[PDB]
Amino acid sequence: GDKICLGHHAVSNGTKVNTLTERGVEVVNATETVERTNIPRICSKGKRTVDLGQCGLLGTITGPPQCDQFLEFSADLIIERREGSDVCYPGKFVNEEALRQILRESGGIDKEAMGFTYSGIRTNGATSSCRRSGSSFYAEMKWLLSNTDNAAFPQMTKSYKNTRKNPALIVWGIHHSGSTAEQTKLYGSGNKLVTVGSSNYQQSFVPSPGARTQVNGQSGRIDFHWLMLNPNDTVTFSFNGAFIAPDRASFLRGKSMGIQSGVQVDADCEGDCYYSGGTIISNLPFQNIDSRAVGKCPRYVKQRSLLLATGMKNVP
Amino acid sequence: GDKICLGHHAVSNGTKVNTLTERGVEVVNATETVERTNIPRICSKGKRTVDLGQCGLLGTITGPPQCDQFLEFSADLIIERREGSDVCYPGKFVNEEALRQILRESGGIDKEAMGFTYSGIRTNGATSSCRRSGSSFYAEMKWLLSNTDNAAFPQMTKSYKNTRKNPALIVWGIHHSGSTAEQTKLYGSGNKLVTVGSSNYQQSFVPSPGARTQVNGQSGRIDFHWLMLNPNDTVTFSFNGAFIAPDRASFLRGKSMGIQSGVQVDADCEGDCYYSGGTIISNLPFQNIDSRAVGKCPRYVKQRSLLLATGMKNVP
Amino acid sequence: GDKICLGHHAVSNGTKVNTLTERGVEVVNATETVERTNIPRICSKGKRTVDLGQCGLLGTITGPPQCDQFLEFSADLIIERREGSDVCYPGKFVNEEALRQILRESGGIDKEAMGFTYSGIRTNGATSSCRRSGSSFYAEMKWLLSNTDNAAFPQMTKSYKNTRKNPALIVWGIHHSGSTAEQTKLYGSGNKLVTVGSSNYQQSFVPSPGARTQVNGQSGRIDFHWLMLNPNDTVTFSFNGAFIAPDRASFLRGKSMGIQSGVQVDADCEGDCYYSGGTIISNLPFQNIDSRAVGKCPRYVKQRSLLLATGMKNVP
Amino acid sequence: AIAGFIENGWEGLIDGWYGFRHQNAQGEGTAADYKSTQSAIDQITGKLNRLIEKTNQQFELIDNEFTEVEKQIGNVINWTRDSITEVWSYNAELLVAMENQHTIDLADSEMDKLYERVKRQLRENAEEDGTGCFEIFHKCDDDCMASIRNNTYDHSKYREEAMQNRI
Amino acid sequence: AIAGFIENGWEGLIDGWYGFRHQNAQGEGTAADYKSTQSAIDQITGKLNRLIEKTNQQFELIDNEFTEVEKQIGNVINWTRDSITEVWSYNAELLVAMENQHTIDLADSEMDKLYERVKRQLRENAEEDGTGCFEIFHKCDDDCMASIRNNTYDHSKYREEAMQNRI
Amino acid sequence: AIAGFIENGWEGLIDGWYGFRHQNAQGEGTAADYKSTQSAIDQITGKLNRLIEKTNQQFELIDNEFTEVEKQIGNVINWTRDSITEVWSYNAELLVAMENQHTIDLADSEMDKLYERVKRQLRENAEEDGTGCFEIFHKCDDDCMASIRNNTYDHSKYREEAMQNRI
Ligand SMILES: *[C@@H]1O[C@H](CO)[C@@H](O[C@@H]2O[C@H](CO)[C@@H](O[C@@H]3O[C@H](CO)[C@@H](O)[C@H](O)[C@@H]3O)[C@H](O)[C@H]2NC(C)=O)[C@H](O)[C@H]1NC(C)=O
Ligand SMILES: *[C@@H]1O[C@H](CO)[C@@H](O[C@@H]2O[C@H](CO)[C@@H](O[C@@H]3O[C@H](CO)[C@@H](O)[C@H](O)[C@@H]3O)[C@H](O)[C@H]2NC(C)=O)[C@H](O)[C@H]1NC(C)=O
Ligand SMILES: *[C@@H]1O[C@H](CO)[C@@H](O[C@@H]2O[C@H](CO)[C@@H](O[C@@H]3O[C@H](CO)[C@@H](O)[C@H](O)[C@@H]3O)[C@H](O)[C@H]2NC(C)=O)[C@H](O)[C@H]1NC(C)=O
Ligand SMILES: *[C@@H]1O[C@H](CO)[C@@H](O)[C@H](O)[C@H]1NC(C)=O
Ligand SMILES: *[C@@H]1O[C@H](CO)[C@@H](O)[C@H](O)[C@H]1NC(C)=O
Ligand SMILES: *[C@@H]1O[C@H](CO)[C@@H](O)[C@H](O)[C@H]1NC(C)=O
Ligand SMILES: *[C@@H]1O[C@H](CO)[C@@H](O)[C@H](O)[C@H]1NC(C)=O
Ligand SMILES: *[C@@H]1O[C@H](CO)[C@@H](O)[C@H](O)[C@H]1NC(C)=O
Ligand SMILES: *[C@@H]1O[C@H](CO)[C@@H](O)[C@H](O)[C@H]1NC(C)=O
Repeated sequence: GDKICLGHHAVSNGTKVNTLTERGVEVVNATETVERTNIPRICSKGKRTVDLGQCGLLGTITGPPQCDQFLEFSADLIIERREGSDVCYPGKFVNEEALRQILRESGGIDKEAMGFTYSGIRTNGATSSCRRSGSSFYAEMKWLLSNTDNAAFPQMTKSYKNTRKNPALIVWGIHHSGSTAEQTKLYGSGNKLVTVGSSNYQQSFVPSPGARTQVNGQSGRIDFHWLMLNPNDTVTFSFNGAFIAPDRASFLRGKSMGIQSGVQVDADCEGDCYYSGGTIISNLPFQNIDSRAVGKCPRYVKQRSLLLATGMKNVP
Repeated sequence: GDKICLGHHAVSNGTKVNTLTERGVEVVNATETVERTNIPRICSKGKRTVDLGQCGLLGTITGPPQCDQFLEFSADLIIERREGSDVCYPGKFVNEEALRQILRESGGIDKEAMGFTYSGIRTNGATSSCRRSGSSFYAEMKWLLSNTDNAAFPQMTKSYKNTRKNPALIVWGIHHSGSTAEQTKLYGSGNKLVTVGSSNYQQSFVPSPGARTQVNGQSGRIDFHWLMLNPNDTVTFSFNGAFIAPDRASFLRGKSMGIQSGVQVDADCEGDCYYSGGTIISNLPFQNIDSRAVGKCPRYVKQRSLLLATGMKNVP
Repeated sequence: GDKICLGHHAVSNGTKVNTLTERGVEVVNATETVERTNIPRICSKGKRTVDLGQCGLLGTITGPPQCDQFLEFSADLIIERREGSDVCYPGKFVNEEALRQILRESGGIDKEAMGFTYSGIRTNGATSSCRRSGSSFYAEMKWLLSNTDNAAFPQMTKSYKNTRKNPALIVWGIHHSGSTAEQTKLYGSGNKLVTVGSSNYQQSFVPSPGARTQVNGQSGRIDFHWLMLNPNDTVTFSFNGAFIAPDRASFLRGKSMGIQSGVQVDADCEGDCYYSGGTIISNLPFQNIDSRAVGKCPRYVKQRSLLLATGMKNVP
Repeated sequence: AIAGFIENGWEGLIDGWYGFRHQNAQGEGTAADYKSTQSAIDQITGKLNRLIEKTNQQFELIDNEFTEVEKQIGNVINWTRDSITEVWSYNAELLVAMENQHTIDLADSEMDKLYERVKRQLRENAEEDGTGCFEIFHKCDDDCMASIRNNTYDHSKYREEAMQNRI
Repeated sequence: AIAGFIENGWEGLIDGWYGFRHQNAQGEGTAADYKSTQSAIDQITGKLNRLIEKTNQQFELIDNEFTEVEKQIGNVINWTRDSITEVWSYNAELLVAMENQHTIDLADSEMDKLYERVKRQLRENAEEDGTGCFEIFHKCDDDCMASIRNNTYDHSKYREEAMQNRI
Repeated sequence: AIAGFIENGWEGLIDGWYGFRHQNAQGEGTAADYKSTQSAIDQITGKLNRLIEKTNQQFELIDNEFTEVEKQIGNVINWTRDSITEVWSYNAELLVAMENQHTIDLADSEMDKLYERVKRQLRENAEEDGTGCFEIFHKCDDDCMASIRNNTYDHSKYREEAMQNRI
């Protein structure tokens, strides 16, 4: 007699997937859910991009030679590199990583002079470590010496209001001379205070001179400190030596994203989730490439692969 | 012939919901899962409530004028306000936010005298910034001056055991005078140490005097420090000037919850999940009002609304 | 007539479980999902185990008497105990908990001499607090006194390269004498600096002398500081008194796990998820014993029990 | 003319979720089924008890609107919170979506369970019309209709009559 | 008299999950079905392999019982942990609840799949009694009963006989 | 000879997911069913829209490859991150597993819904062979086969003929 059968398709090569109940049940078709594929370039299309290279990010505020291009840089995507250095004369920032975190989402920096001027001291402190056309210094900073060797250093106060609408990034420095013999040659005898007060901020600094490991010919050190000066607020610097004074305040431009990387930029390909190995273009909800990846990203998971079935059971 | 049909109800206006498989499938009935509705008042029924208003929370320990009501306040729910200030004479606490976090769940504070007494110095230090009936000071604190202008300040040690069962919140201060001319007028010449040791804790303090921005007529500053003194432990204060000494130790009463807010109290309505905009009464497992909300709360989610179906498919 | 029925098993005394739709529906069989069962011993089989007992973990670096067994200990599992102390002469580490966290996963420590030698000072500083065969000191450290009472302390610099492939844990100390009378008797008059620089690191230290609470007969205190010295880097110690100098640098051996506990070791039972109450052997994905448990563990949950059904509905 | 659930629902079914529309000599009628309606309501009410829990865990401020905390820790907090916000948003969305898919299928399954119940009591005295009805192959007055609904209908009483009319 | 799964379960079914209770001239009997019982066990054993995993990730102390850490960071840690504790508690509860709902329905579905299988092999030689049994409209000795169970029953052998007895 | 879905699938069914294999006098044929195939595709495409979302939340660096942060906070960060990594790995695994179980059952349910639809239009003129086919108890030429597929088959047209051939 005549019959009609009901059926469903199938194939020879089913893809194996996992279910609540079974490991490795075959289905007709399945798609990958975990991204493994990475582009080994920073996909920068659509975005102003500053590749700091030699220049440390914190260096853009203080202005060692490496960072002269960038003293007023403007960007959407900021790329720091492993070779990048924030200094010429050995030293570090206090609270460095916070400040980095700020500058990375800052849009870039716009500089303004704080208008200090000086009587009865020298202003042209320089060193063979920060060299441009030979011995020089941090661009945005003034190395205040005493007026002549061993000479006394006039106790001074200097101030700066932030008349703008946004806060002002203020930076200054302490000089830790390689011996007491050096501390005096530069700022004279006596012990030395540097006192910084806004209204919402007070703190103090004593120079610790002494032998240290020689770094780029230098045995001395610059501690760099900072603060956010508030609209209409004033910062005041009371000091009698060992003070690396700011010339210019910095202001944040807008919004940006910073990343750390070891691959080329590419302005042709567009992207939005970056990591050190490159950029991750993908619509998959998860990725297994790098847990520290940043931007707008797939959630990082432990697993190479989680296949999601997009077809029925295979029964062949 | 006679027939019997099986059916299920339906309506004209189905509510649209999402499923694993379909966006916006209509159902008979659905309820909201994400809370958006807020009461613009602090629902305080059932709870002792202290509205600190003008008084900063850390101010209740030190006792500037704003906080006289509250030097021994007792509460279940603590409300800080934007106008609240912890000071009269300019200054801040070191580690302020930890201490705040402690006091907010403290139940309030009970004060005890530490029984210090003083020879060959003054005790009545005062300032026009902390005014009650004219020039005055922090209530729980004593501004130790030298005995007369420029005069020497006897090196002293003073101690306090915590004989109670619970730990004792101990607070003291350093005075950062607006110049060296001031530091001497008050505590005399020489450089100045303040050394604080429990057994559990050691640390030291030097006053940094110097011009600062004028805050409420004042160019000087009080650093406020603190510690938790342990049962049976002793705190000992060795100092030779620039020391703002405690009169009274503080003890935590019980348990409370602190919040930050900009709306009225209301003792009529009951509540348990608060935020700055008010209180969130709701049984819904999620809320989309405020991610920083506190108490016993619905989990904060990104989404305006997630409708949960409470009825079958609509087929009309 | 003849009939054939289709059926499924059942029982008296179904186990009650929860579903999406019903609370307490009975099923034939169900297994527990939340672990409550704990072994009240540290299951150490398969693992080198160091039970520090009396010895504080940070004490293994500095070497008070308690820790002589352990100055070069080697382990896979490290157990700290409540009675453990890092000191003999009162004092604490700065940044103590970071350093602890390091040492706990360190595999143990291998010591190397830094080769310092000394002219025109004493080296045999000792105290009745650190006693071995009567008055003694920290094993890995040298208490540098002035050459005779009140005598001057030669300003010195001393350095150590880390020639190894791995970083070197470096430790040193500052002595906070119970009075100025003591500070002088030991290192003489004048104020006192201790300045420590690698290249990677700069910082400075002033001794704060003064009365403190008497702790094991002692009114003075040792601040202990530390750093990770990098391969090929040099640390240099410039100082003029109040300096507790290192004899030996420490190096990390391999990998270990540290835990805090109050129960016996047991080398017979094997384990991998530990807590203070003992060890948690279990394959269950969740546990309700201790949220701070460590190792490879079931996820800690709020709930006593979550029964997972392993059989069909009961209908009896 | 009259149709069942395979075609569509009944905007006229007011006092129940599930029901019966009959057509006979006396006329046409609709009554609701209580036990299948209740079963579906209870099942749904069970979900609400599960999902309308209030969290017993208490959370306190870590943060500060009025006086912002140090940047670094504040950023860590802000990051930790956002990762948690991501998790709950995902969970909340999936839960509703999962539960809604199940709530639908749950209710379809309850219609299904009623219809295949009726088919079984009607035995050999009726046929499936394919719209969710049964053509009963005998005379079924308002009483006989009410005996199907309240599950008292004995099929052998009408068997010989009906059997013959299907041939 | 005897009944099937629509009424209730069989406290007497000892050596299987699913089975057959027959009634004929020789007497009354119960045997278990192996393949449908095994299928349901495997499915459940598959869940256990999934859910009885031990986490490979290792976690170290962040915290300290003996010497408490600075308040602020300790509070951040304590907060971070509690948010995570909330997440796992939610996940654990939902997983068990979801899986239990599925474990039930899975097993009902296996009973279902067996009964509708039998109905199909019995063809036109039996009728659904509505308690989960089939009234077989011919004589079925202990052998014929065993041929249904082991899926060898050929319906055309008993057809003409049975067909006639349903009329 | 010819078989349906209860036995296995059809490696030959190229232009659809679900379908019909007929056997008659003119020969043997296979056509796909569009609406049941599409319904199953749409349902699956709905999952993909849900699960192929890109997160709108942005995350910034908290950490540093080049210059490692202080140990304590770095360890807290590293711990916080790992706990979050654990959560997403769990979620991702369960989601795929849950969704896959549902994707299977969804599609089985669509085969089911088509077969029981056909059975109902074929009425009393055919019987279930148990492999997923219907033995039609009358002559069904390529036209009559096409009228079943496109749901135009009127059973009363062939009834008296077929009814008689089942007796
Ligand atoms: C098995 O399933 C996979 C995955 O679902 C199928 O490939 C996918 O097919 C869909 C259906 O059109 C593609 O949709 C695409 O949308 C994007 C919009 O962003 C657009 O760029 C494409 O042109 C298309 O419209 C989807 O991209 C594609 N996925 C992949 C990873 O290739 C596949 O067709 C199925 N296999 C068989 C043999 O049927
Ligand atoms: C559609 O579903 C909603 C939600 O399931 C239905 O409203 C709900 O009805 C139940 C049944 O009584 C309510 O329980 C009640 O709780 C309230 C408040 O605590 C109380 O006043 C009552 O005495 C009762 O115990 C439930 O709360 C209620 N939910 C809401 C948000 O109103 C609604 O009736 C359904 N729609 C239709 C058309 O039936
Ligand atoms: C009710 O369910 C529980 C849990 O599913 C049943 O106990 C379980 O039975 C299986 C049977 O093989 C056990 O497998 C075993 O694994 C262990 C542990 O690695 C191994 O030592 C055994 O030799 C075997 O491979 C499973 O572990 C076991 N679980 C427990 C907690 O006992 C139980 O049998 C069921 N009850 C009834 C009445 O059927
Ligand atoms: C800030 O602005 C107001 C008026 O616009 C002024 O009176 C106030 O004193 C200013 N702040 C300072 C420090 O001068
Ligand atoms: C604490 O007080 C007890 C008596 O309450 C006293 O004898 C003792 O000296 C104190 N503690 C210690 C460790 O000595
Ligand atoms: C260590 O590095 C310094 C860097 O200037 C270099 O001078 C020296 O050659 C290096 N020594 C060894 C043994 O690697
Ligand atoms: C943290 O988040 C809040 C809003 O949730 C924002 O207003 C605040 O300024 C953020 N702080 C930092 C340091 O990013
Ligand atoms: C943190 O948690 C534990 C309980 O988990 C408690 O004993 C401890 O004191 C808490 N610490 C703080 C600072 O809240
Ligand atoms: C934190 O994580 C990374 C692995 O992603 C590791 O290389 C790094 O050194 C870790 N840091 C600490 C302090 O554990």
